[PDB]
Amino acid sequence: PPTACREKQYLINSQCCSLCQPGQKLVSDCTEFTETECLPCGESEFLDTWNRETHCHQHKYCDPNLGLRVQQKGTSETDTICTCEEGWHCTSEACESCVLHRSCSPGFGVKQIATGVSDTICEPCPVGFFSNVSSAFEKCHPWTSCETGTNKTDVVC
Amino acid sequence: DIQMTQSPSSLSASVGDRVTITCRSSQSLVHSNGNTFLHWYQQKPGKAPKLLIYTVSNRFSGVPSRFSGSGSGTDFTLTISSLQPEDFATYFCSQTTHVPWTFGQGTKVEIKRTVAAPSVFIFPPSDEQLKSGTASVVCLLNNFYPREAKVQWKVDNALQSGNSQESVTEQDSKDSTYSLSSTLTLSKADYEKHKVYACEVTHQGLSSPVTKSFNRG
Amino acid sequence: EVQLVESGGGLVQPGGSLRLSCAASGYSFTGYYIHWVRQAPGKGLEWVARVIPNAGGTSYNQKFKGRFTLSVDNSKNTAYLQMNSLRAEDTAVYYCAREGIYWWGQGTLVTVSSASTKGPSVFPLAPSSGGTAALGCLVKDYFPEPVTVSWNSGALTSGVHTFPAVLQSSGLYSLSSVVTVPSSSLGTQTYICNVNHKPSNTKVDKKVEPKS
Repeated sequence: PPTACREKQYLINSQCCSLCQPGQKLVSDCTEFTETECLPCGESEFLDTWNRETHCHQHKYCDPNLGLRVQQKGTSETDTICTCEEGWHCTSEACESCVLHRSCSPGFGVKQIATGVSDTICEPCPVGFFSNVSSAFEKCHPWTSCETGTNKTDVVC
Repeated sequence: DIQMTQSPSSLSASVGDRVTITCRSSQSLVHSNGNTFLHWYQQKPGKAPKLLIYTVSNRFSGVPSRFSGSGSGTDFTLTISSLQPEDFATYFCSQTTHVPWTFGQGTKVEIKRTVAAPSVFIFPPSDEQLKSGTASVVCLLNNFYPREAKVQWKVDNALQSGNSQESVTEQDSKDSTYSLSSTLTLSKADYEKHKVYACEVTHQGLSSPVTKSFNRG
Repeated sequence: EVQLVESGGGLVQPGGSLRLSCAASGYSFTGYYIHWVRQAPGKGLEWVARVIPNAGGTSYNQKFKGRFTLSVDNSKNTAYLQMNSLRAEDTAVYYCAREGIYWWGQGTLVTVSSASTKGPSVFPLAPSSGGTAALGCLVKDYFPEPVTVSWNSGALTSGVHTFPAVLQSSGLYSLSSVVTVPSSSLGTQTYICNVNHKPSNTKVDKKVEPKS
Protein backbone atom coordinates (compact mmCIF):
# COMPACT_ATOMS: atom_id res chain seq x y z
CA PRO A 1 0.00 0.00 0.00
CA PRO A 2 1.28 3.62 -0.49
CA THR A 3 3.62 5.37 1.98
CA ALA A 4 4.61 8.80 0.55
CA CYS A 5 3.07 10.76 -2.32
CA ARG A 6 4.41 13.23 -4.87
CA GLU A 7 4.62 17.00 -4.75
CA LYS A 8 1.26 18.78 -4.46
CA GLN A 9 -0.36 15.64 -3.02
CA TYR A 10 -1.09 14.15 0.39
CA LEU A 11 -1.79 10.65 1.71
CA ILE A 12 -5.34 9.96 2.86
CA ASN A 13 -7.08 6.59 3.29
CA SER A 14 -3.99 4.80 1.97
CA GLN A 15 -4.19 6.81 -1.26
CA CYS A 16 -2.60 9.93 -2.73
CA CYS A 17 -4.88 12.92 -3.28
CA SER A 18 -4.28 16.37 -4.61
CA LEU A 19 -3.46 19.32 -2.42
CA CYS A 20 -5.41 22.51 -3.08
CA GLN A 21 -3.52 24.95 -5.27
CA PRO A 22 -2.36 28.34 -3.99
CA GLY A 23 -5.39 30.62 -3.78
CA GLN A 24 -7.77 27.87 -2.63
CA LYS A 25 -8.54 26.07 0.62
CA LEU A 26 -9.69 22.51 1.25
CA VAL A 27 -13.46 22.10 1.51
CA SER A 28 -13.99 18.32 0.96
CA ASP A 29 -11.70 15.28 1.07
CA CYS A 30 -11.04 13.33 -2.13
CA THR A 31 -12.51 9.86 -2.69
CA GLU A 32 -11.28 6.93 -4.81
CA PHE A 33 -13.36 8.37 -7.69
CA THR A 34 -13.23 12.13 -7.11
CA GLU A 35 -10.25 14.41 -6.48
CA THR A 36 -9.90 16.86 -3.56
CA GLU A 37 -12.50 19.68 -3.66
CA CYS A 38 -11.36 23.25 -2.99
CA LEU A 39 -12.68 26.80 -2.85
CA PRO A 40 -10.97 30.13 -3.75
CA CYS A 41 -10.02 32.28 -0.75
CA GLY A 42 -12.49 35.08 0.00
CA GLU A 43 -11.72 38.81 -0.02
CA SER A 44 -8.94 39.88 2.37
CA GLU A 45 -7.78 36.25 2.71
CA PHE A 46 -5.00 34.24 1.03
CA LEU A 47 -3.01 30.99 0.91
CA ASP A 48 0.36 31.01 -0.81
CA THR A 49 1.17 27.29 -0.93
CA TRP A 50 -0.21 24.00 -2.10
CA ASN A 51 -2.16 23.14 1.03
CA ARG A 52 -4.82 21.13 2.85
CA GLU A 53 -5.94 24.05 5.06
CA THR A 54 -9.68 24.46 5.76
CA HIS A 55 -9.42 28.21 6.42
CA CYS A 56 -7.46 30.87 4.51
CA HIS A 57 -5.18 33.44 6.18
CA GLN A 58 -5.87 37.16 6.66
CA HIS A 59 -3.79 39.66 4.68
CA LYS A 60 -1.11 41.35 6.80
CA TYR A 61 -1.56 45.04 7.62
CA CYS A 62 1.36 47.31 6.73
CA ASP A 63 2.53 48.72 10.07
CA PRO A 64 2.41 52.58 9.92
CA ASN A 65 4.51 52.68 13.11
CA LEU A 66 7.54 51.61 11.02
CA GLY A 67 6.81 54.13 8.24
CA LEU A 68 5.21 51.37 6.14
CA ARG A 69 2.37 51.52 3.61
CA VAL A 70 0.44 49.18 1.30
CA GLN A 71 2.10 48.94 -2.13
CA GLN A 72 0.27 45.99 -3.70
CA LYS A 73 -2.86 44.84 -1.88
CA GLY A 74 -2.92 41.09 -1.20
CA THR A 75 -4.40 38.70 -3.76
CA SER A 76 -5.72 35.23 -2.85
CA GLU A 77 -2.29 33.68 -3.56
CA THR A 78 -0.18 36.57 -2.25
CA ASP A 79 0.09 38.60 0.97
CA THR A 80 -0.03 42.38 1.16
CA ILE A 81 3.24 43.80 -0.16
CA CYS A 82 4.40 46.83 1.85
CA THR A 83 6.73 49.70 1.08
CA CYS A 84 8.01 52.91 2.72
CA GLU A 85 6.92 56.55 2.22
CA GLU A 86 8.38 58.94 -0.36
CA GLY A 87 11.96 59.77 0.70
CA TRP A 88 12.44 56.59 2.80
CA HIS A 89 13.76 53.13 1.87
CA CYS A 90 13.15 49.59 3.12
CA THR A 91 15.94 48.24 5.36
CA SER A 92 15.90 44.93 3.45
CA GLU A 93 14.37 43.39 0.35
CA ALA A 94 11.68 42.14 2.78
CA CYS A 95 10.91 45.70 3.87
CA GLU A 96 10.52 45.15 7.63
CA SER A 97 11.33 48.77 8.57
CA CYS A 98 11.81 52.17 6.91
CA VAL A 99 14.90 54.43 7.09
CA LEU A 100 15.47 57.96 5.74
CA HIS A 101 17.83 58.21 2.75
CA ARG A 102 21.49 59.04 3.35
CA SER A 103 22.57 62.51 2.17
CA CYS A 104 26.02 62.65 0.56
CA SER A 105 27.82 65.32 2.58
CA PRO A 106 30.22 68.14 1.50
CA GLY A 107 33.18 66.65 -0.41
CA PHE A 108 31.07 63.64 -1.49
CA GLY A 109 28.44 62.96 -4.19
CA VAL A 110 25.87 60.31 -5.11
CA LYS A 111 27.39 57.45 -7.08
CA GLN A 112 23.93 55.88 -6.96
CA ILE A 113 20.49 57.42 -6.34
CA ALA A 114 18.34 56.08 -3.50
CA THR A 115 15.67 53.55 -4.53
CA GLY A 116 12.58 52.48 -2.56
CA VAL A 117 14.27 49.23 -1.46
CA SER A 118 17.95 50.26 -1.09
CA ASP A 119 19.98 53.30 -0.04
CA THR A 120 22.16 56.11 -1.45
CA ILE A 121 25.76 55.14 -2.25
CA CYS A 122 28.19 58.06 -1.84
CA GLU A 123 31.65 58.58 -3.39
CA PRO A 124 34.41 61.06 -2.33
CA CYS A 125 34.66 63.75 -5.03
CA PRO A 126 37.83 62.84 -7.06
CA VAL A 127 40.45 65.13 -8.59
CA GLY A 128 38.71 67.46 -11.05
CA PHE A 129 35.29 67.40 -9.28
CA PHE A 130 33.73 69.11 -6.22
CA SER A 131 30.68 69.32 -3.93
CA ASN A 132 29.91 71.88 -1.19
CA VAL A 133 26.48 70.77 0.11
CA SER A 134 24.81 67.72 1.72
CA SER A 135 22.27 66.27 -0.72
CA ALA A 136 20.73 62.84 -1.39
CA PHE A 137 20.32 63.88 -5.07
CA GLU A 138 23.30 66.06 -6.06
CA LYS A 139 26.53 64.63 -7.55
CA CYS A 140 30.12 65.95 -7.86
CA HIS A 141 30.30 68.96 -10.21
CA PRO A 142 33.44 69.41 -12.44
CA TRP A 143 35.83 72.36 -11.92
CA THR A 144 35.46 75.39 -14.18
CA SER A 145 37.90 74.60 -17.01
CA CYS A 146 40.64 77.18 -17.67
CA GLU A 147 40.36 77.47 -21.46
CA THR A 148 38.84 80.83 -20.58
CA GLY A 149 40.29 73.91 -6.66
CA THR A 150 39.60 71.19 -4.08
CA ASN A 151 37.31 68.19 -3.47
CA LYS A 152 35.08 70.90 -1.93
CA THR A 153 35.73 74.30 -3.62
CA ASP A 154 35.56 75.46 -7.25
CA VAL A 155 38.90 76.71 -8.63
CA VAL A 156 39.11 80.41 -9.61
CA CYS A 157 40.74 80.82 -13.03
CA ASP B 1 -14.56 24.34 -13.61
CA ILE B 2 -12.69 22.06 -16.00
CA GLN B 3 -13.59 23.10 -19.56
CA MET B 4 -14.04 20.20 -21.96
CA THR B 5 -13.57 21.28 -25.58
CA GLN B 6 -15.11 18.79 -27.98
CA SER B 7 -14.71 18.80 -31.74
CA PRO B 8 -16.03 18.44 -34.35
CA SER B 9 -19.46 19.95 -33.75
CA SER B 10 -21.10 18.07 -36.61
CA LEU B 11 -20.02 15.39 -39.02
CA SER B 12 -21.45 13.26 -41.76
CA ALA B 13 -19.78 10.03 -42.90
CA SER B 14 -20.49 6.96 -45.02
CA VAL B 15 -21.29 3.57 -43.52
CA GLY B 16 -18.02 1.70 -42.87
CA ASP B 17 -15.83 4.80 -42.55
CA ARG B 18 -13.66 5.70 -39.55
CA VAL B 19 -15.08 8.60 -37.49
CA THR B 20 -12.85 10.56 -35.08
CA ILE B 21 -13.98 12.93 -32.30
CA THR B 22 -11.74 14.95 -29.93
CA CYS B 23 -12.13 16.04 -26.32
CA ARG B 24 -9.63 18.34 -24.59
CA SER B 25 -9.59 19.20 -20.88
CA SER B 26 -8.53 22.64 -19.68
CA GLN B 27 -6.31 20.77 -17.22
CA SER B 28 -5.27 17.21 -16.46
CA LEU B 29 -8.03 14.72 -15.66
CA VAL B 30 -5.59 12.31 -13.96
CA HIS B 31 -6.43 11.68 -10.29
CA SER B 32 -3.54 11.40 -7.86
CA ASN B 33 -4.48 7.72 -7.55
CA GLY B 34 -3.67 7.19 -11.26
CA ASN B 35 -7.20 6.79 -12.64
CA THR B 36 -8.19 9.16 -15.43
CA PHE B 37 -11.94 9.65 -15.15
CA LEU B 38 -12.88 10.57 -18.72
CA HIS B 39 -15.88 8.82 -20.32
CA TRP B 40 -17.69 8.75 -23.67
CA TYR B 41 -21.45 8.64 -24.24
CA GLN B 42 -23.84 8.21 -27.11
CA GLN B 43 -27.18 10.00 -26.79
CA LYS B 44 -30.11 9.46 -29.12
CA PRO B 45 -32.96 12.01 -29.27
CA GLY B 46 -35.38 11.55 -26.40
CA LYS B 47 -33.30 8.83 -24.72
CA ALA B 48 -30.89 8.85 -21.79
CA PRO B 49 -27.10 8.84 -22.47
CA LYS B 50 -25.66 5.39 -23.11
CA LEU B 51 -22.14 4.72 -21.78
CA LEU B 52 -19.67 3.65 -24.49
CA ILE B 53 -16.23 3.97 -22.84
CA TYR B 54 -15.25 4.52 -19.19
CA THR B 55 -11.92 5.82 -17.82
CA VAL B 56 -10.48 6.77 -21.22
CA SER B 57 -10.28 3.40 -22.97
CA ASN B 58 -12.24 0.68 -21.18
CA ARG B 59 -15.13 -0.28 -23.43
CA PHE B 60 -18.34 -0.88 -21.44
CA SER B 61 -19.97 -4.33 -21.30
CA GLY B 62 -22.23 -4.85 -24.32
CA VAL B 63 -20.80 -1.92 -26.32
CA PRO B 64 -19.74 -2.92 -29.90
CA SER B 65 -16.00 -3.13 -30.54
CA ARG B 66 -16.08 -0.40 -33.23
CA PHE B 67 -16.24 2.15 -30.41
CA SER B 68 -12.89 2.72 -28.73
CA GLY B 69 -11.39 5.51 -26.61
CA SER B 70 -7.77 6.67 -26.54
CA GLY B 71 -5.65 9.52 -25.15
CA SER B 72 -4.31 10.77 -21.85
CA GLY B 73 -3.96 13.86 -19.68
CA THR B 74 -5.90 16.61 -21.46
CA ASP B 75 -6.11 14.96 -24.88
CA PHE B 76 -8.65 12.27 -25.74
CA THR B 77 -10.12 10.70 -28.89
CA LEU B 78 -13.26 8.64 -29.49
CA THR B 79 -13.01 6.52 -32.62
CA ILE B 80 -15.77 4.73 -34.47
CA SER B 81 -13.75 2.33 -36.61
CA SER B 82 -16.65 1.53 -38.96
CA LEU B 83 -19.73 3.74 -38.84
CA GLN B 84 -23.09 1.99 -38.97
CA PRO B 85 -26.65 3.30 -39.57
CA GLU B 86 -27.69 2.68 -35.98
CA ASP B 87 -24.81 4.95 -34.87
CA PHE B 88 -26.69 8.18 -35.68
CA ALA B 89 -26.55 10.16 -32.43
CA THR B 90 -24.93 12.92 -30.44
CA TYR B 91 -21.65 11.70 -28.88
CA PHE B 92 -20.05 13.52 -25.96
CA CYS B 93 -17.35 13.18 -23.36
CA SER B 94 -17.49 13.59 -19.59
CA GLN B 95 -14.96 14.38 -16.85
CA THR B 96 -15.67 13.16 -13.31
CA THR B 97 -12.19 13.58 -11.83
CA HIS B 98 -13.41 16.82 -10.23
CA VAL B 99 -16.66 18.41 -9.12
CA PRO B 100 -18.36 19.99 -10.82
CA TRP B 101 -18.56 17.27 -13.41
CA THR B 102 -18.33 18.86 -16.85
CA PHE B 103 -19.08 17.68 -20.36
CA GLY B 104 -18.10 18.23 -23.99
CA GLN B 105 -20.43 20.24 -26.23
CA GLY B 106 -21.20 17.04 -28.14
CA THR B 107 -20.73 15.89 -31.73
CA LYS B 108 -23.76 15.18 -33.94
CA VAL B 109 -22.91 12.26 -36.21
CA GLU B 110 -25.02 11.52 -39.29
CA ILE B 111 -24.78 8.82 -41.93
CA LYS B 112 -24.19 9.85 -45.51
CA ARG B 113 -25.88 7.78 -48.20
CA THR B 114 -27.11 8.04 -51.80
CA VAL B 115 -29.98 10.38 -52.59
CA ALA B 116 -33.50 9.14 -51.90
CA ALA B 117 -36.64 10.98 -52.95
CA PRO B 118 -39.64 11.22 -50.56
CA SER B 119 -42.93 9.45 -51.10
CA VAL B 120 -45.64 12.03 -50.49
CA PHE B 121 -49.02 11.68 -48.82
CA ILE B 122 -51.66 14.28 -47.97
CA PHE B 123 -54.24 13.85 -45.23
CA PRO B 124 -57.56 15.73 -45.22
CA PRO B 125 -58.93 16.65 -41.78
CA SER B 126 -61.10 14.28 -39.78
CA ASP B 127 -64.76 15.23 -39.47
CA GLU B 128 -64.34 14.47 -35.78
CA GLN B 129 -61.86 17.36 -35.62
CA LEU B 130 -64.17 19.69 -37.61
CA LYS B 131 -66.69 19.54 -34.75
CA SER B 132 -64.17 21.36 -32.50
CA GLY B 133 -64.03 24.12 -35.15
CA THR B 134 -60.35 23.53 -36.04
CA ALA B 135 -59.01 21.83 -39.20
CA SER B 136 -55.50 20.30 -39.40
CA VAL B 137 -54.20 19.27 -42.83
CA VAL B 138 -51.12 17.00 -42.84
CA CYS B 139 -48.38 16.32 -45.37
CA LEU B 140 -45.97 13.39 -45.05
CA LEU B 141 -42.59 13.04 -46.72
CA ASN B 142 -41.40 9.46 -46.32
CA ASN B 143 -37.88 8.03 -46.25
CA PHE B 144 -35.84 10.68 -48.08
CA TYR B 145 -32.22 11.73 -47.99
CA PRO B 146 -30.87 14.30 -47.56
CA ARG B 147 -32.61 16.06 -44.66
CA GLU B 148 -33.14 19.20 -46.75
CA ALA B 149 -36.60 19.39 -48.31
CA LYS B 150 -39.19 22.12 -48.80
CA VAL B 151 -42.94 21.78 -48.15
CA GLN B 152 -45.12 24.32 -50.00
CA TRP B 153 -48.77 24.62 -48.89
CA LYS B 154 -51.47 25.78 -51.34
CA VAL B 155 -55.13 26.77 -50.87
CA ASP B 156 -57.00 27.21 -54.19
CA ASN B 157 -53.61 27.44 -55.95
CA ALA B 158 -52.73 30.24 -53.45
CA LEU B 159 -49.59 29.75 -51.34
CA GLN B 160 -49.52 29.87 -47.54
CA SER B 161 -47.33 31.17 -44.70
CA GLY B 162 -47.18 31.77 -40.93
CA ASN B 163 -49.64 28.89 -40.32
CA SER B 164 -47.87 25.56 -41.04
CA GLN B 165 -45.34 23.77 -38.80
CA GLU B 166 -42.79 21.00 -39.51
CA SER B 167 -41.27 18.01 -37.72
CA VAL B 168 -38.46 15.63 -38.69
CA THR B 169 -37.52 12.18 -37.42
CA GLU B 170 -34.18 10.87 -36.25
CA GLN B 171 -32.24 9.33 -39.13
CA ASP B 172 -33.44 5.75 -39.55
CA SER B 173 -31.41 2.94 -37.96
CA LYS B 174 -31.60 0.89 -41.18
CA ASP B 175 -32.45 3.24 -44.08
CA SER B 176 -30.44 6.21 -42.88
CA THR B 177 -33.35 8.31 -44.26
CA TYR B 178 -35.48 11.11 -42.81
CA SER B 179 -39.25 11.63 -42.64
CA LEU B 180 -41.11 14.96 -42.49
CA SER B 181 -44.65 15.93 -41.40
CA SER B 182 -46.15 19.37 -42.11
CA THR B 183 -49.29 20.33 -40.17
CA LEU B 184 -51.10 23.20 -41.98
CA THR B 185 -53.55 24.40 -39.31
CA LEU B 186 -56.79 26.32 -40.00
CA SER B 187 -60.30 26.98 -38.69
CA LYS B 188 -63.51 25.30 -39.93
CA ALA B 189 -64.51 28.80 -41.02
CA ASP B 190 -61.47 29.25 -43.31
CA TYR B 191 -61.35 25.57 -44.38
CA GLU B 192 -64.80 25.22 -45.97
CA LYS B 193 -64.37 28.39 -48.05
CA HIS B 194 -61.66 26.96 -50.31
CA LYS B 195 -61.76 23.82 -52.46
CA VAL B 196 -58.28 22.55 -53.50
CA TYR B 197 -55.70 21.57 -50.87
CA ALA B 198 -52.25 20.68 -52.19
CA CYS B 199 -48.71 19.86 -51.08
CA GLU B 200 -45.72 20.95 -53.19
CA VAL B 201 -42.61 19.04 -52.13
CA THR B 202 -39.21 20.12 -53.43
CA HIS B 203 -36.19 17.86 -52.85
CA GLN B 204 -32.94 17.01 -54.61
CA GLY B 205 -34.07 13.43 -55.34
CA LEU B 206 -37.08 14.62 -57.34
CA SER B 207 -36.14 16.15 -60.71
CA SER B 208 -39.20 18.44 -60.57
CA PRO B 209 -41.31 19.41 -57.48
CA VAL B 210 -44.04 16.82 -56.80
CA THR B 211 -47.55 17.81 -55.71
CA LYS B 212 -50.29 15.86 -53.90
CA SER B 213 -53.78 17.27 -53.35
CA PHE B 214 -57.35 16.52 -52.40
CA ASN B 215 -60.65 18.39 -52.78
CA ARG B 216 -62.98 18.53 -49.74
CA GLY B 217 -65.38 15.65 -50.53
CA GLU C 1 -25.58 -4.65 -8.94
CA VAL C 2 -25.60 -1.02 -7.77
CA GLN C 3 -28.96 0.52 -8.72
CA LEU C 4 -30.37 4.03 -8.30
CA VAL C 5 -34.02 4.81 -9.03
CA GLU C 6 -35.04 8.40 -9.72
CA SER C 7 -38.54 9.43 -8.75
CA GLY C 8 -40.75 12.47 -8.13
CA GLY C 9 -40.85 14.53 -11.33
CA GLY C 10 -43.88 16.25 -12.84
CA LEU C 11 -45.43 19.62 -13.67
CA VAL C 12 -45.01 22.40 -11.10
CA GLN C 13 -45.54 26.15 -11.47
CA PRO C 14 -42.88 28.90 -11.31
CA GLY C 15 -42.01 29.58 -7.66
CA GLY C 16 -43.12 26.09 -6.59
CA SER C 17 -41.09 23.49 -4.70
CA LEU C 18 -40.41 19.85 -5.53
CA ARG C 19 -38.46 17.09 -3.82
CA LEU C 20 -37.06 14.34 -6.08
CA SER C 21 -35.92 11.00 -4.67
CA CYS C 22 -33.03 8.71 -5.50
CA ALA C 23 -33.58 5.24 -4.09
CA ALA C 24 -30.36 3.24 -3.99
CA SER C 25 -29.42 -0.44 -3.71
CA GLY C 26 -26.62 -2.94 -4.31
CA TYR C 27 -23.87 -1.06 -2.44
CA SER C 28 -23.00 0.10 1.08
CA PHE C 29 -25.06 3.26 1.22
CA THR C 30 -23.05 5.29 3.73
CA GLY C 31 -19.63 4.96 2.02
CA TYR C 32 -20.23 6.80 -1.30
CA TYR C 33 -21.46 10.13 -2.69
CA ILE C 34 -24.67 10.30 -4.68
CA HIS C 35 -24.55 13.06 -7.30
CA TRP C 36 -27.47 14.74 -9.07
CA VAL C 37 -27.13 15.80 -12.71
CA ARG C 38 -29.78 17.37 -14.97
CA GLN C 39 -30.40 17.82 -18.70
CA ALA C 40 -32.61 20.61 -20.01
CA PRO C 41 -34.41 19.71 -23.31
CA GLY C 42 -31.98 20.03 -26.22
CA LYS C 43 -29.02 20.94 -23.98
CA GLY C 44 -26.12 19.08 -22.36
CA LEU C 45 -25.81 17.54 -18.90
CA GLU C 46 -25.26 19.95 -16.00
CA TRP C 47 -23.93 18.86 -12.62
CA VAL C 48 -26.16 19.82 -9.70
CA ALA C 49 -24.71 18.49 -6.45
CA ARG C 50 -23.63 15.53 -4.34
CA VAL C 51 -24.08 14.16 -0.84
CA ILE C 52 -22.45 11.38 1.17
CA PRO C 53 -24.62 9.67 3.84
CA ASN C 54 -21.98 9.25 6.55
CA ALA C 55 -23.30 12.79 7.19
CA GLY C 56 -19.77 13.85 6.18
CA GLY C 57 -20.31 16.30 3.32
CA THR C 58 -22.46 17.98 0.66
CA SER C 59 -21.34 19.88 -2.44
CA TYR C 60 -23.49 22.23 -4.51
CA ASN C 61 -22.91 23.90 -7.87
CA GLN C 62 -22.60 27.66 -7.26
CA LYS C 63 -25.73 28.28 -9.38
CA PHE C 64 -27.96 26.31 -6.98
CA LYS C 65 -26.50 27.07 -3.54
CA GLY C 66 -29.46 29.13 -2.30
CA ARG C 67 -32.41 27.20 -3.72
CA PHE C 68 -31.52 23.46 -3.71
CA THR C 69 -30.86 21.17 -0.72
CA LEU C 70 -29.58 17.59 -0.67
CA SER C 71 -30.78 15.34 2.10
CA VAL C 72 -30.54 11.69 3.13
CA ASP C 73 -32.53 8.99 4.92
CA ASN C 74 -30.23 6.12 5.88
CA SER C 75 -33.16 3.95 6.99
CA LYS C 76 -34.34 3.89 3.35
CA ASN C 77 -30.97 4.09 1.50
CA THR C 78 -32.42 7.14 -0.25
CA ALA C 79 -31.11 10.58 -1.13
CA TYR C 80 -33.27 13.66 -1.73
CA LEU C 81 -32.91 16.74 -3.93
CA GLN C 82 -35.16 19.56 -2.72
CA MET C 83 -35.61 22.30 -5.34
CA ASN C 84 -37.20 25.68 -4.49
CA SER C 85 -38.19 28.90 -6.23
CA LEU C 86 -38.44 26.87 -9.39
CA ARG C 87 -37.98 28.62 -12.72
CA ALA C 88 -38.67 27.61 -16.31
CA GLU C 89 -35.00 26.90 -17.04
CA ASP C 90 -35.06 24.26 -14.28
CA THR C 91 -37.20 22.18 -16.65
CA ALA C 92 -35.02 19.12 -17.17
CA VAL C 93 -34.61 15.37 -16.80
CA TYR C 94 -33.06 14.86 -13.38
CA TYR C 95 -30.65 11.94 -13.17
CA CYS C 96 -28.85 10.42 -10.25
CA ALA C 97 -25.42 8.75 -10.04
CA ARG C 98 -23.13 7.08 -7.51
CA GLU C 99 -19.50 8.17 -7.72
CA GLY C 100 -17.60 5.39 -9.54
CA ILE C 101 -20.62 4.48 -11.71
CA TYR C 102 -20.63 5.97 -15.22
CA TRP C 103 -24.01 4.79 -16.60
CA TRP C 104 -27.25 6.75 -16.45
CA GLY C 105 -30.74 5.62 -15.39
CA GLN C 106 -33.96 6.89 -16.99
CA GLY C 107 -34.10 9.99 -14.77
CA THR C 108 -37.35 11.82 -13.96
CA LEU C 109 -38.64 14.75 -16.03
CA VAL C 110 -39.43 18.01 -14.22
CA THR C 111 -41.47 20.61 -16.09
CA VAL C 112 -41.88 24.17 -14.85
CA SER C 113 -44.64 26.19 -16.52
CA SER C 114 -47.58 28.50 -15.84
CA ALA C 115 -49.69 26.23 -18.08
CA SER C 116 -51.71 23.22 -16.96
CA THR C 117 -52.16 19.47 -17.50
CA LYS C 118 -54.46 18.72 -20.46
CA GLY C 119 -54.78 15.38 -22.30
CA PRO C 120 -54.83 15.19 -26.16
CA SER C 121 -57.42 14.80 -28.88
CA VAL C 122 -56.65 11.78 -31.09
CA PHE C 123 -57.95 12.48 -34.60
CA PRO C 124 -57.13 9.94 -37.38
CA LEU C 125 -55.19 10.36 -40.62
CA ALA C 126 -57.17 8.16 -42.94
CA PRO C 127 -55.46 6.44 -45.93
CA SER C 128 -56.37 8.02 -49.28
CA SER C 129 -57.60 6.16 -52.38
CA GLY C 130 -50.88 -2.87 -55.56
CA GLY C 131 -48.35 -0.62 -53.79
CA THR C 132 -47.96 1.39 -50.56
CA ALA C 133 -50.44 3.43 -48.53
CA ALA C 134 -49.94 5.68 -45.55
CA LEU C 135 -52.14 6.16 -42.50
CA GLY C 136 -51.66 7.49 -39.00
CA CYS C 137 -53.01 9.36 -36.00
CA LEU C 138 -52.73 13.03 -35.02
CA VAL C 139 -52.24 13.74 -31.31
CA LYS C 140 -53.33 17.32 -30.80
CA ASP C 141 -53.51 19.78 -27.90
CA TYR C 142 -51.70 18.21 -24.97
CA PHE C 143 -49.37 19.38 -22.22
CA PRO C 144 -46.96 18.71 -20.71
CA GLU C 145 -44.74 16.24 -22.50
CA PRO C 146 -44.33 13.38 -22.92
CA VAL C 147 -46.69 11.27 -25.00
CA THR C 148 -46.13 7.76 -26.39
CA VAL C 149 -47.68 6.23 -29.50
CA SER C 150 -47.70 2.52 -30.35
CA TRP C 151 -49.42 0.73 -33.24
CA ASN C 152 -51.46 -2.47 -32.77
CA SER C 153 -50.18 -2.72 -29.16
CA GLY C 154 -46.51 -3.02 -30.17
CA ALA C 155 -47.38 -5.70 -32.75
CA LEU C 156 -46.71 -3.22 -35.60
CA THR C 157 -43.28 -1.50 -35.65
CA SER C 158 -41.88 -1.61 -39.22
CA GLY C 159 -42.60 1.55 -41.23
CA VAL C 160 -43.70 3.56 -38.18
CA HIS C 161 -42.69 7.20 -37.84
CA THR C 162 -43.79 8.88 -34.61
CA PHE C 163 -42.65 12.47 -35.10
CA PRO C 164 -41.32 14.68 -32.29
CA ALA C 165 -43.87 16.96 -30.63
CA VAL C 166 -44.12 20.57 -31.82
CA LEU C 167 -45.09 23.63 -29.76
CA GLN C 168 -47.98 25.59 -31.33
CA SER C 169 -48.70 29.32 -30.88
CA SER C 170 -51.48 27.90 -28.70
CA GLY C 171 -48.69 26.96 -26.25
CA LEU C 172 -49.81 23.35 -26.74
CA TYR C 173 -48.15 20.32 -28.28
CA SER C 174 -49.16 18.34 -31.37
CA LEU C 175 -47.47 15.27 -32.92
CA SER C 176 -48.39 12.86 -35.70
CA SER C 177 -47.58 9.15 -35.86
CA VAL C 178 -47.77 7.56 -39.32
CA VAL C 179 -47.12 4.16 -40.85
CA THR C 180 -46.72 2.93 -44.43
CA VAL C 181 -48.37 -0.39 -45.23
CA PRO C 182 -49.52 -2.41 -48.29
CA SER C 183 -52.61 -0.80 -49.88
CA SER C 184 -53.82 -4.40 -50.24
CA SER C 185 -54.22 -4.63 -46.47
CA LEU C 186 -56.63 -1.66 -46.28
CA GLY C 187 -59.83 -3.23 -44.88
CA THR C 188 -58.29 -6.73 -44.68
CA GLN C 189 -56.14 -5.64 -41.72
CA THR C 190 -56.92 -3.37 -38.77
CA TYR C 191 -54.93 -0.34 -37.60
CA ILE C 192 -55.00 0.99 -34.03
CA CYS C 193 -52.71 3.68 -32.64
CA ASN C 194 -52.30 3.50 -28.84
CA VAL C 195 -51.85 7.06 -27.56
CA ASN C 196 -50.86 7.45 -23.92
CA HIS C 197 -50.37 10.72 -22.00
CA LYS C 198 -49.49 9.70 -18.43
CA PRO C 199 -49.43 13.38 -17.21
CA SER C 200 -53.20 13.69 -17.86
CA ASN C 201 -53.78 9.93 -17.52
CA THR C 202 -55.52 9.75 -20.90
CA LYS C 203 -55.31 6.39 -22.71
CA VAL C 204 -56.75 6.36 -26.23
CA ASP C 205 -56.81 3.47 -28.66
CA LYS C 206 -58.06 4.75 -32.03
CA LYS C 207 -58.94 2.58 -35.03
CA VAL C 208 -58.20 4.25 -38.38
CA GLU C 209 -59.70 3.05 -41.66
CA PRO C 210 -60.64 4.42 -45.14
CA LYS C 211 -63.21 7.23 -45.19
CA SER C 212 -66.53 6.44 -46.91
